[PDB]
Amino acid sequence: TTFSIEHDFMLDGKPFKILSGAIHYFRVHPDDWYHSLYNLKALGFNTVETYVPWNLHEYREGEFDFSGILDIEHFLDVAEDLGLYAIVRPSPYICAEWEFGGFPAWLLTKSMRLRTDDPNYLQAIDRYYAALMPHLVNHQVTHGGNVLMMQVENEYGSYGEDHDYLAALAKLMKKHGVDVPLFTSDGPWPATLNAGSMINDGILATGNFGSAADKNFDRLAAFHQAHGQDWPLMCMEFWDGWFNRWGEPIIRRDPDETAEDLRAVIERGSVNLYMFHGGTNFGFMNGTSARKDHDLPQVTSYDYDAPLNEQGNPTPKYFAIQKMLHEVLPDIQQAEPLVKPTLAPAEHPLTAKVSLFAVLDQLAKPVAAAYPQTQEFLGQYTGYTLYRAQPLISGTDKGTPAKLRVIDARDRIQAYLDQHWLATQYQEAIGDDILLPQVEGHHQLDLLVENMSRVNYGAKIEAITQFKGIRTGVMVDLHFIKGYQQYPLDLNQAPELDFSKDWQPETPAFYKYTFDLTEPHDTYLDCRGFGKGVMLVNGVNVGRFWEKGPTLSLYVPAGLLHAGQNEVIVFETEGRYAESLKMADHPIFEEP
Amino acid sequence: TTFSIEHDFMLDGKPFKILSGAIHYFRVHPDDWYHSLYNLKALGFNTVETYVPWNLHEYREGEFDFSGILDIEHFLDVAEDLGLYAIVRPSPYICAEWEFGGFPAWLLTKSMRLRTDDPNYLQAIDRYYAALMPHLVNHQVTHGGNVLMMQVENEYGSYGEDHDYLAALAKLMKKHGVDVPLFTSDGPWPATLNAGSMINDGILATGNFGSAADKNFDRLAAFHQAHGQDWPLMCMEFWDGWFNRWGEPIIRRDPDETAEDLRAVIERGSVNLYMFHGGTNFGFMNGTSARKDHDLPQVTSYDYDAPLNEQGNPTPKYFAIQKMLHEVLPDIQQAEPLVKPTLAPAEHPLTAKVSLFAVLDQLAKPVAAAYPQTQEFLGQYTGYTLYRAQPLISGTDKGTPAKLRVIDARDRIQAYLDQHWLATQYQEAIGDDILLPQVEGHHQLDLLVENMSRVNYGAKIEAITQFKGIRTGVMVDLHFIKGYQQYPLDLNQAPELDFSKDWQPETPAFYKYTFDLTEPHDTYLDCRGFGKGVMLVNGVNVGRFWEKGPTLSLYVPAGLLHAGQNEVIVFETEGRYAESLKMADHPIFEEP
Repeated sequence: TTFSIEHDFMLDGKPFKILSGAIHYFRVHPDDWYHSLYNLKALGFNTVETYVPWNLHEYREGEFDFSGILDIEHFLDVAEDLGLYAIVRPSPYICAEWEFGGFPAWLLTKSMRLRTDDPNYLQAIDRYYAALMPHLVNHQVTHGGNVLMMQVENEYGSYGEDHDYLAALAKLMKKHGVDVPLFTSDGPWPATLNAGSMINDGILATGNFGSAADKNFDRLAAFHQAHGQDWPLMCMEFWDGWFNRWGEPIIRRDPDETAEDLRAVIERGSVNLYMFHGGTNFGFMNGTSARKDHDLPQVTSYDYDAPLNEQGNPTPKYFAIQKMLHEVLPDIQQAEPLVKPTLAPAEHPLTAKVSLFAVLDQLAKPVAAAYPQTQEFLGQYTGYTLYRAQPLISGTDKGTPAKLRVIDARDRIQAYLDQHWLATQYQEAIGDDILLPQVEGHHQLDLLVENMSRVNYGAKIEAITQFKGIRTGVMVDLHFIKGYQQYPLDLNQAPELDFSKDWQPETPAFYKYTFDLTEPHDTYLDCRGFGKGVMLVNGVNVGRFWEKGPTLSLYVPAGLLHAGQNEVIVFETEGRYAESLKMADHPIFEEP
Repeated sequence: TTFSIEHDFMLDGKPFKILSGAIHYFRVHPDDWYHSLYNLKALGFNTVETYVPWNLHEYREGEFDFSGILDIEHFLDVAEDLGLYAIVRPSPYICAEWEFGGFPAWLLTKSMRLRTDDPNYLQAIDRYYAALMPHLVNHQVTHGGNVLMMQVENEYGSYGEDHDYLAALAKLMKKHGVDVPLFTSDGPWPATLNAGSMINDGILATGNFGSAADKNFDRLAAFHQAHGQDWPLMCMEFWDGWFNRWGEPIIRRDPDETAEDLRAVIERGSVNLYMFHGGTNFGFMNGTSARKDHDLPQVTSYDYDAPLNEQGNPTPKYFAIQKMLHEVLPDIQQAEPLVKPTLAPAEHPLTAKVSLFAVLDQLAKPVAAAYPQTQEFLGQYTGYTLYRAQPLISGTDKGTPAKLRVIDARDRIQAYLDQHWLATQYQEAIGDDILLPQVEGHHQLDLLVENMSRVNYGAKIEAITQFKGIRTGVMVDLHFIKGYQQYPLDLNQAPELDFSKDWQPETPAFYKYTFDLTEPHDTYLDCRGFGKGVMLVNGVNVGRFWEKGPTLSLYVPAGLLHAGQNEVIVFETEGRYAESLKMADHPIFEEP
């Protein structure tokens, strides 16, 4: 296969229209890759597109992983065998409604200005690319594979205008053997395109939008023409749905209107559906939005109201788009989409339960320090961090109870004295006075701090709030306390816990539901009756839950289950839990 | 003279009651030191007390100054010659309602945790003490001088409980030859005393309070006794007035009640009046209070409703205290206090005026950078910093005006495009959208940023907001801009400015009032008719003004004036100025 960019995309010397769909391999169990890709082919599309998440492939510095759900080579193979081409977007920053926009948390511990011409930043990318690009180079069409082109950065005109950065990053990609055509994507209007594109370097600029295709392509064309380029018009992200956030209602886009809006793109050029199949933000990898200085975390589900639902099954939107495509491009071969079944509903009794405080040393090796550090400096890049102190409590000026204040912490703190709950503070409320029990002497202060994920877009990508944990300290009366034990909790140790140890009410705890399955199928965990936390299925954290809503369940793919004895462990922080774990055949929702 | 601490203070073998008054040499023109000290002796007091401000003595790292108003040796000499003893408090942190509580701003550029057992912190103190302590050592009573005692830290129980820090600091003081008795001062209640005192090291703990002397001395005594110490009770700060902040009304404490409250201290032990004579926060050296995350800057005047007013003249409170002391201790010799005159009122016409933008290169050598730094990294530790960029302005998504946002800046920003005012944002408002003119191409963006002073007490001493200037960047539309010229303005160059250059309305500008005086006297500059800024008298910045109030004038001592041709230069940022500078014989006030 040959691929180059002229007036049209030229594939094997012939004008080509790219019909792409976004599937993030890292958001879908590898057992279901074939399924989703097949359904992309069945729609009538010729290409699949995916980001590459730096913060999963190099979760810890120097510890690379390209196995299982991170095996991008196998992903691209399955696509090729189904006769799909591919677009890869291996930017250090991917946005993607994803923890820190894809940046590894350990970058925060370095002296480094992200998304700029910073030598330490570019070097770290160089070292990342040394591990990644061997898994991509030979998948290029130039090496007999199916990868047509690769993106430089991601919507950089929506963050900066450092052109030396873009040029340096492109050079890095080429140095690691990327010889396929390169491109940028941006909002299709002058300010973003001027700042974000590499048009003066002869590199194709594309546009991201979800409507008004004529308006947007007109501006994109105008930009091309102003730089004397004769290029194809491609919507590199056609937002055919939207993401959801905790406490905000679900956003639903009419299937047929979506098709109509997509029609106008296809008439005038190429397109990539964002998303085609969205899948799931497993573990702690959800992203976070920011309005001014206020953060708004995104939910576990990345359904995205996409053509395929979270599970991977076809929606009315899929069929409306399939119908529309056959009207506009009748020669494209189509097929019926595959549909996966769901487990029959069931309820499983509580097997055992144990409090966090009882099993602390199975979860983490404590780091002693005079004063506290954020989790990144403890070598923890996601999840929960417990800070323990033994503060002296003593009489106050006015005789009233001594005030506890947490100074400079994110995102959510729970405070305990002698393992009894005092207060819960979220974001801006952190720093408000917490009245201590009127007691005497030294007492055990516990602060469980949750990282609810780092902002993935906009001004706050490098905000001081991107550091998670306690940054400054904790005050009793008028003084900062000294002497902490810092527990970076690894909840992936949850299956090794000794549940025969004690449980206490109104306390973070683990709850085990052990149960037998005759045959594994896709299913939904009902999270109603639990307060807040995460759930692990056979040792794998499938994501967060919160009574706040609107999502009140967790998708669990069949691949995480097996015939025989299965195990779900719930980590729950509010003290609200269910006597039986219910599994349902549909996703549960509530109005927030 | 001999001095030691037993049940009483022992001076020359005999029980001694310390009657001290706080006079900050650095807040009073050296010509008026004799005056203020004389009035302290005339009150019937035997001792004077002063802080030592690290951030004036070592304003820039390695540049020590002990001359003029910073000549502590001459200060202590004048006191001795008047037959006063002295207490010096040479802590790195002095609080004192003073810029950064006395810490040099360049400490922020170092890797260092303030007021803790940090080796880099202690080292920097060691180096400071190498320069300072030679100016103190020989003034000790042990070397024939008049200094009785010296404080370790300042109200450390109102910040931390790191005892290794206190012990290390005491050791530093002794290493530099401090052999006089040491003490700590704190709020007189267990929590502060437990955290802050050095009682277990045999070092006297004292208490700070402004009322309820029996309640407070009872707690202080109880603390002493609990550690098996038999010690004198001393109020190391008797708050006999209070400080003021911009936008808050003046606080006035009844003269006679003050005397009564002070009586109860003197009956039971020793005392130091805070303040006896408060004087003036010259230049930019005012302090700042914090409530949670919200900063509240203190005013230029440090009148403090003290026995001596800002000028140094005796108030009803002085006389009430003098009377009270003669009742309780009739043998103490007293005298009539000295009273200084004031200039007769006058008005001086505007001589010349010039805009800041016209004289930028006389004020500062610009530092070029791709991205902005806070003033500390530019070598500027107080005052105003102008950031200049040349951002490309171009069409937006919706066609509406492009939004300007300042990301992470403190304390107050003024934005201009092509030297025309756009917006002014204070503290929390910084980051709100500023609508740019609907224009095209590159344009000059100017951001004048004011440091209104770093927090001097409490949780925020090491807050990220203690960095002044632009920390993160400036956004146009969705992108951070690249390319700044950074001007660290030195307003002390104001007399060298070429005023024949152009002036423009609604623009930061300098306004010169040149005028003749037959004989110099103390006076007040009337700041009504000016918006906000500072005033320099014969090249010396006498402090800030603001129409906000309640203080609407600036005290000017006679020592800053001379017979012949004098010069006042106003730097004013809002665009509101007076055609004539009025000088009044009393301080002007307005209701905020």
